[PDB]
Amino acid sequence: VDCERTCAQLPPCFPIKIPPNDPRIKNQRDCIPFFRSAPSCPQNKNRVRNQINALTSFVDASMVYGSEVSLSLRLRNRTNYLGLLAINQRFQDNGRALLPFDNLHDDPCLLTNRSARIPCFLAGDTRSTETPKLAAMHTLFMREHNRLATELRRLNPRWNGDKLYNEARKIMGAMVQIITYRDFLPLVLGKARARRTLGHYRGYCSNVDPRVANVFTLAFRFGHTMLQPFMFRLDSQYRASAPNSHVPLSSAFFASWRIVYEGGIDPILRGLMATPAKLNRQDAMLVDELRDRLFRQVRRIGLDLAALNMQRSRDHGLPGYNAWRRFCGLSQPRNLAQLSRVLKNQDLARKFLNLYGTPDNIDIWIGAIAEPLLPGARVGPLLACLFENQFRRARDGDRFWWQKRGVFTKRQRKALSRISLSRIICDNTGITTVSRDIFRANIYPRGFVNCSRIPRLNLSAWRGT
Amino acid sequence: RCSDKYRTITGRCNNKRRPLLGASNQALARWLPAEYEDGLSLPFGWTPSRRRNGFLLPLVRAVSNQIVRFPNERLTSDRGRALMFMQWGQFIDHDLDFSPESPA
Ligand code: HEB
Ligand SMILES: *[C@@H]1O[C@H](CO)[C@@H](O[C@@H]2O[C@H](CO)[C@@H](O)[C@H](O)[C@H]2NC(C)=O)[C@H](O)[C@H]1NC(C)=O
Ligand SMILES: *[C@@H]1O[C@H](CO)[C@@H](O)[C@H](O)[C@H]1NC(C)=O
Ligand SMILES: [Ca+2]
Ligand SMILES: [Cl-]
Ligand SMILES: [Cl-]
Repeated sequence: VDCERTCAQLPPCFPIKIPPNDPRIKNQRDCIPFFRSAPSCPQNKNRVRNQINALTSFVDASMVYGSEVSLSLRLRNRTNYLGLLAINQRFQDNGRALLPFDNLHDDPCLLTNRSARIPCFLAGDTRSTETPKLAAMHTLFMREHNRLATELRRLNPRWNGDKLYNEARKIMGAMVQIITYRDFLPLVLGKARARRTLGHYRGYCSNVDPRVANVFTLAFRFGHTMLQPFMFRLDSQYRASAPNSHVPLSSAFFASWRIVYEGGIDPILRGLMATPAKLNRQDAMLVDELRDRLFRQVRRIGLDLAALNMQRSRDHGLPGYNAWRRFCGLSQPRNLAQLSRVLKNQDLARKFLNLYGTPDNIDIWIGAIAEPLLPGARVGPLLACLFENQFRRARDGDRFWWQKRGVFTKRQRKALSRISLSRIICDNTGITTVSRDIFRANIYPRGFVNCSRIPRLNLSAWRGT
Repeated sequence: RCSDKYRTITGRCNNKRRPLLGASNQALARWLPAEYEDGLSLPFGWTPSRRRNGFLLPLVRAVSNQIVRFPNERLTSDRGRALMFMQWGQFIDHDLDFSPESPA
């Protein structure tokens, strides 16, 4: 049945019920819709249910290229042999490329501004327009692929279209791995902690299982606590001068029309560099733009992302908080006194026990994001353990890890080591002043430099290879 | 024969002895055994009266209302991280995993 149009507990639904004291939803028979995740290999019925991962577990830029062959070809520009990704044929952003449009039945982007009639963008992953901030990243990386294939053609005029696409794709996968492991993970975990728990790369291990685990798909939603209530857009002087510079997120979900008609991706990229993230605090976890107004412009009711995350771990048959603490070699608090020490917060521990009775039953996302943050990190110990486990596997179990001997040449690894997300912005946008340490909060003009000061990717090591 | 120069699109052939490891369209790995109300597929919370470890489960929306919800005066910006840090996290999450929903 259509879980958006009934609150009955009929297949494949698992509706989120409304409490009597709800501060927002006052219809006691309403629900927040919820479709269960599809089961893997549905033929066997007496087996324990598992959920599917539709994407490649490797950090390989599959969100740009696709994880299915037919989709990966659909994203390519098939009108020439330049090895490019297809671009929007109707709109451009100050002369620069935009993503092609998708062709969805009941396209949600069309519902965000009925008169603009701008559908969702098409990229390697189905969620590319969940915000215009995420669509801006997808657009930026599609441009970087085309810039790489264009420069590789200049160096290698006899390479065919497939070789140009394959080589640009291989460089892009390495850049995504470098930005992730060198820049992002040390700031999630703490720099010393990332060095100690991930360690230096020692080579490929064919006995490592690189698959993404079911629990990681819930734990890595810790990011939801870092959203501010607005999408921030800034002009070329990094000022919120336009009259709609602070867009509430609940009017920006799926709003591809904002990229097409409200200034392209540069104001969005500038907003991301120059605005601080929200800090996860135990008494300020998730903004109401996500906890109460999620997707309100495209669904019959504003959803609650925290409720979806907790219902989703139940849907996915995940063990509770203490089972995951035990998996990580952490203590299993059994009562109020112990939970108060683990959370460094008696009032929060009391609220958890009033709701759950035992910490054994706390749903993984809420218990994990409630842990106090480790010094230098944006995670407590449980999320640090789970993320270290997943990212260690994704690196050590990947036969195409960028540092593995034979994947790239020594000269190519040296050239790749100079890349940065700031350089990708400089190379593919009209922005000429960027933050150098892009993931740190930089209050403009502090930490911002001209693009000429940011190292470049020298592609000479790809000539004649 | 798996290639030694380029990745496949689907991730197949990254592990030569177990070619589907890490490939798309497969079951998510489990780091611990699954826990369902009936031991097979019904989620905990499916039957309101079915206890987990001897206790009734709260409504996920009640947990959200009582613990997650907060007023504007407590919103705190992170002095050490830009929104670009958050955005890289969503973007890399979309390189790693997506569980499709069951259709209507
Ligand atoms: C709208 C929205 C945003 C940005 C405004 C967002 C952000 C993040 C960030 C920053 C993440 C990690 C650093 C992150 C990870 C994951 N998300 Fe979240 N996210 C948004 C919305 C959603 C919605 C809706 C879902 C699905 C909820 C449900 O269970 O019904 C969601 C999920 C995820 C996932 C799981 C992906 C999967 O494997 O299916 C991750 C890892 N986000 N998001
Ligand atoms: C395939 O690539 C070509 C070459 O880059 C694209 O051609 C550009 O098309 C736009 C209009 O869509 C023109 O304004 C440009 O002047 C063209 N550039 C050149 C050098 O010819 C073409 O759009 C791409 N096709 C697809 C489907 O992505
Ligand atoms: C919808 O988009 C059009 C541009 O096509 C714009 O003029 C209009 O203001 C938008 N509507 C809203 C509510 O922002
Ligand atoms: Ca991937
Ligand atoms: Cl809010
Ligand atoms: Cl798991």
